[PDB]
Amino acid sequence: NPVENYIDSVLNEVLVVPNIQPSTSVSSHAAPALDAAETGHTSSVQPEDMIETRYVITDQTRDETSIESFLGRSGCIAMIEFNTSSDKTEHDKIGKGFKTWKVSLQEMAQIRRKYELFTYTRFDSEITIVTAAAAQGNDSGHIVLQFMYVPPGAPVPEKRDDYTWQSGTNASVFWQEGQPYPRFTIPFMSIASAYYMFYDGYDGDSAASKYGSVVTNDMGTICVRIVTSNQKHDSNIVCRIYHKAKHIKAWCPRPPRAVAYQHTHSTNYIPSNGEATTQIKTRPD
Amino acid sequence: NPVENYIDSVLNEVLVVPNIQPSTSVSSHAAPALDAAETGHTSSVQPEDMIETRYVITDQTRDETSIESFLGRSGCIAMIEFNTSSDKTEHDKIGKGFKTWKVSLQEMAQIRRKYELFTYTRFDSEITIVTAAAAQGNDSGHIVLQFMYVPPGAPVPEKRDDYTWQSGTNASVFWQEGQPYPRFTIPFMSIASAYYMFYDGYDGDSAASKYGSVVTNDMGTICVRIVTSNQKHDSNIVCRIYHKAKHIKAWCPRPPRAVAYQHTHSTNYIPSNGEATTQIKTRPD
Amino acid sequence: SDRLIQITRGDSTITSQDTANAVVAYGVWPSYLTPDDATAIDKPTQPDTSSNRFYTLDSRSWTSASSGWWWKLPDALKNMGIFGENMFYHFLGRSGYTIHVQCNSSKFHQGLLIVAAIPEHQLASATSGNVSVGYNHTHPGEQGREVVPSRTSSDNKRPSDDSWLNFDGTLLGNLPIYPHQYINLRTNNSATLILPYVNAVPMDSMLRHNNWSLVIIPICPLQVQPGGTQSIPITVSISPMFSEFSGPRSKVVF
Amino acid sequence: SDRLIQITRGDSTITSQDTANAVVAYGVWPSYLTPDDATAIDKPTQPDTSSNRFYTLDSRSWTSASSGWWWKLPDALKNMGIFGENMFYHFLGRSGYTIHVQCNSSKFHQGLLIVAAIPEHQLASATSGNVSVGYNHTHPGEQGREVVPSRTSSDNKRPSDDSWLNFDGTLLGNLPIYPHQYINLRTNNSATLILPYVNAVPMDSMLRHNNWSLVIIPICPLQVQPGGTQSIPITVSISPMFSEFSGPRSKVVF
Amino acid sequence: NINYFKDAASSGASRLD
Amino acid sequence: NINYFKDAASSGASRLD
Amino acid sequence: SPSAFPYFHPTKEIFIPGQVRNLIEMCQVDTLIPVNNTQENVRSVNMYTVDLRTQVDLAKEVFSIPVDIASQPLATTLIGELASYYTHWTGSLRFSFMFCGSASSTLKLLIAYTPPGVGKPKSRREAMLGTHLVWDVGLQSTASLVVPWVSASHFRFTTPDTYSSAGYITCWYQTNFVVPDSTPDNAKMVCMVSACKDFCLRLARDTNLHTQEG
Amino acid sequence: SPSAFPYFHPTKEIFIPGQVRNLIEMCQVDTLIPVNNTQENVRSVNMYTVDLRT
Ligand SMILES: CCCCCCCCCCCC(=O)O
Ligand SMILES: CCCCCCCCCCCC(=O)O
Repeated sequence: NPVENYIDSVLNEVLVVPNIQPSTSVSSHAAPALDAAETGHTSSVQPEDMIETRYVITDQTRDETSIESFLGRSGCIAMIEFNTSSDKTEHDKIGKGFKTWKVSLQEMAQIRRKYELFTYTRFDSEITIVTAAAAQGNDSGHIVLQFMYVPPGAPVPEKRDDYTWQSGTNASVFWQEGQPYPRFTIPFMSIASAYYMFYDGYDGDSAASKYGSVVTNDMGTICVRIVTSNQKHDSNIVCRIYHKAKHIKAWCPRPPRAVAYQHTHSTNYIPSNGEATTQIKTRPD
Repeated sequence: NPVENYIDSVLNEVLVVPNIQPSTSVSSHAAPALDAAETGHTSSVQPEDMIETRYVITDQTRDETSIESFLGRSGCIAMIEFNTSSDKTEHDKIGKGFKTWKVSLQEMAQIRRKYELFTYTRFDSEITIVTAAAAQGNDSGHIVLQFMYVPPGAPVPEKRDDYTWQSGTNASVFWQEGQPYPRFTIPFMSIASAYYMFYDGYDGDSAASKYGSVVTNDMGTICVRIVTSNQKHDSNIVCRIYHKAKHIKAWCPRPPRAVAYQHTHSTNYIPSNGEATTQIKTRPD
Repeated sequence: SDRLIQITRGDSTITSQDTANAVVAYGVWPSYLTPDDATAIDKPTQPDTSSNRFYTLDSRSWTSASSGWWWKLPDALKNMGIFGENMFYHFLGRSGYTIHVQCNSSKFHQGLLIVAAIPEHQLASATSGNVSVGYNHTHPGEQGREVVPSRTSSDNKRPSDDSWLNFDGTLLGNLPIYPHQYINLRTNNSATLILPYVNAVPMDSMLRHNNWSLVIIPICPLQVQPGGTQSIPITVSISPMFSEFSGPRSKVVF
Repeated sequence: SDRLIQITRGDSTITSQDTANAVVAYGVWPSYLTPDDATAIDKPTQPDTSSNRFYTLDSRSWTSASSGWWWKLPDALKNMGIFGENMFYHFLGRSGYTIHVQCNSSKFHQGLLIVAAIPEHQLASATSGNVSVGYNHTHPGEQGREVVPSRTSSDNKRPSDDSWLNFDGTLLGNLPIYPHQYINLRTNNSATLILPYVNAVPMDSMLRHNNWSLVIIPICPLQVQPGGTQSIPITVSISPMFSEFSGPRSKVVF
Repeated sequence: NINYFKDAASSGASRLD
Repeated sequence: NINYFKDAASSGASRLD
Repeated sequence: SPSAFPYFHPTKEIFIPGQVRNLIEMCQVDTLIPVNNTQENVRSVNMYTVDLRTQVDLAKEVFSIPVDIASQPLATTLIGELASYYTHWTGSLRFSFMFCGSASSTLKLLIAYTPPGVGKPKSRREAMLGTHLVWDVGLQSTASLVVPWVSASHFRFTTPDTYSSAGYITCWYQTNFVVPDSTPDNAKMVCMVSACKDFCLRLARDTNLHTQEG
Repeated sequence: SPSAFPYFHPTKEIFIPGQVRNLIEMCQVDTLIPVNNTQENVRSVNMYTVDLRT
């Protein structure tokens, strides 16, 4: 009955863990302690096979290690920065009145490393926006922002009041000072059945052809502007984009990243430094 | 049962697409590949008629190409600008304390081009207002705006505190700084059964008679004022009017606009420039 | 035989022995206005056989140099018999049409016309600025307009002659989205369009508003070797269908 | 309409609007080998749509001087896509064929081709003595052979060019005992032959043995008056049917 | 589907056809 | 569980498996 | 949202012919492809016509285009224009060719669709290894090639992308353009495109095919 | 929360081998311990091997 699944869900008891059964001394030709790891299978041996156990009613649950629990938390994926101007000519320009950001999960290591535990992932994305407009003068002025999602092949804005900001077909969300953090869902939007966290392939046959997950699905661009025209007092605006996966599926688990990331969409790990090589978290003894 | 239509609606599976049936080699007097386009009908031939197909269970849906999906998105249709004054005499004047805008879908090309894919359209209009008041001095002051819809033949305001702003019969909406974006519906309001996107007709028989869709239905005027009397620090106010069609019907599809718009309610396309003629998006090779 | 047609309308009959079917625009056959959609409360006159008959317009010559032709409806019929009189004596009218476009040639001529009926064909000016096309120019009557390449005139009220932009800022290659047929000289000698009444109001002023524009554009130029007839006529015959008129008054005079 | 054909084979489709029916050689449609007639015990590969599709051979010009053309099967397809690869990688193959021969002209051209498929077309030498025709000469690939009147060469391995003796010591007038059609330019613009697998063994070496020979011979020369196109192409398109291969090995190299 | 306002036009997007 | 929006993707976290 | 006109009754909806419920109904209508698109032709009806004539050499090429619906020259067709309001597309395309020579003219053409991974075919022999139609010009003046949906992924981008590109159409002489006396030795063909029954567009976007300045 | 793409139908979910539903499925797989982890071995496969001898 669905009420049992609801009660288990509010208790976080959906994913029950086996009890420890009582065991006793054994003298047998069966040797659970011995196996062949050469098979590629992990030994099935459990505590009851190798020590005399008591009965324990196991209270633990695995709900918080579900992939929905593990990946389904909001983390920063972009910091989008622009510095407004009192000059009408400069306020129209990129980096001043508006900024663009090529969408990916690749720029922030905390999120990137978690999703890269899997080869393929499929999820809907909850986006939440945290804007902080640092006043450089004696007043904030009126702060109204527009965030426009520009899909691949749609025209990207080149000016703060370009025709593209009309948003006649693109999704836009508006934010003004004192408004709660903007939030919207992007449904799972790949042309494939899952996102590639990794892709051992190319966009072509040639020396110049691109390699890796960047080939597989262009994710479009977030464009942000201040909607307000030029104002007396400048603002250093930073919009932080937070992403939570929802309705998550993940396939083909991978070793975690063991060394610093160097570049987006690349497994490259060799640093630029000539004295310092790539560093692991294995401590010597 | 209505629950099936609800489930299809939340999945976006209302408009199912045919499966590809399996096909085999054919040798016949029937020649699906041959037709007469002179008839004005498009050939009915499908992949199964011209290649050996496998069975494919087609997952695609047409929900997002519905006219409700295509036209039912908020796009900018006006930018209404006025610059407030600290001078009590100047703050009363048009362009300073208040502004008027003759209603149409004609001024912003992104919306205009989409609706002009059809000859006639019928919809209710959701209006949303995005106000950005750029502070020109050290403080915003108290910003309260009134947007008044003035139907055809109702008296248009000539002063910021004229009697017409009493709004005893006109619809007005008030906005103040920090208030969420104003929103209201205008029902389908033509004297005809649909809006004319195009009209091959005149308001009269004479050389001076107007031609085209401007004849067919005057849409009234949005009047915006700052309700606040004159204040110490000026504001460059821009109100952006966003329009979403709802409950949409559309008739008689048309070729899309292939060249820049030049004027409102006019199909005219010849630019003012003597070196540069009208430009298409057909690239040479 | 699917090649043949006969259309009989009142005392008029048209035949063709090399058709390519007929197009009913938007799949809707013409009919009289129903009480559910009507607004004008006066009983309409339905002149029937004296009005709903083929009128043949002035014929035009297709040459290797031709750029296209157009007519407006109901304007092309304003001088045509009892249909034309009813347009001038009534405030309101509504009609559908059968348009039959006729262009015979030999097994040795080449050419392609698109024949399209455009609803609300709001024309562009031939000039820069906001000046709209003049009434007299969009009301040429049964002569229609002949399109001329690089036409020179001072009159800023004249329509666009850019057939490649549909005279209206949209590409000719997309004209097939309108009700259309082709006359391909190797295939057929006529095109037939059946047009319902299409408007956002149930009846309208016949003289103030052209509901349909008939556009004929040569896409593939007329070609024929020496000794063959070097230019061939295009003739348009149009029958009103289910014509109705209401609000009788004194005759309009221009 | 009995004039029309469409044949769809894999991702390939052929059309003709002036056929003279089609011939199924010996009244037997192609099919896969059954267990009752099989001898090679390995499971065959049946490459289906990637192999059983039309390949168009190199086109040839019919002139008033032409004497004929021939191709061998499977040899003509040895370089043709996945069918050709399967012939080179397998010891054994079997296939039927659809042969479509294409030759359009006008209502004012005259000419007659016989188009015949000959099983075991064992060629005569162009020279006296017991010297047999050389392998390279009976394996011309998709080019086929063009027959030349009074051809001069020293090579005693070359085949007969006597189309009137079927290249094999038998009279051309009796060639109709083989599966055949004609292309008579006043009647039809194509010929279609459907060929079953015909052999005394259930599968055979594709590279060592040509089961069928396609022979095209002008019986009535091409004639056309000045101003008409004086030479017309003959184009041959061939689809394997129910192709099977067995005994996979390393690729044969010549 | 709950409708909060007294006018048909006030409702959200219509069902697809 | 009440769903306020017309899209499946708009719903909160899915049930565990 | 509240109505600004709180008792207003809209004007009766009358029947109007030609209601459109979905943009795919418009994509399913043939529109002409500006295949010729040279600098001499893009201001004229001539861009919609492909030249055919009696060849001296066999198996010559007639034309080629990319098949990707929002790439040039397909971009300004109605299906290309509607596709450019969307980010993704899928399903089969119908390319139709109408021969406009005389009734006394005869021709065969091989029209081929070549999938990605090999570039454009350099010969009829390369092209005929792909999906193709041998078209015989006769009493029926029009033929259609279906470009079947053959893709790794369920959808392709409408914007040009080397990972997502759809391949090429090429047209070749099969035989020749043959005429009797007193017939032009040259003719035009008109090329058209429309959607098959499986065709869809997904993620709505601003078009790249129209801009506004001022 | 509202969808930014209001009629969008996601690409079909195909079967892919190796779905992971819980991180404990990954913890239940043996992985090598770098037991040796001396300065000479931490840049090499040798950190995973413990020396045994007579
Ligand atoms: C438009 C709002 C931001 C959408 C974020 C999408 C996140 C998923 C991208 C997956 C591919 C990757 O970057 O590795
Ligand atoms: C009063 C608020 C604004 C109402 C916007 C109405 C939009 C529909 C107008 C249709 C006619 C046109 O302009 O082409």
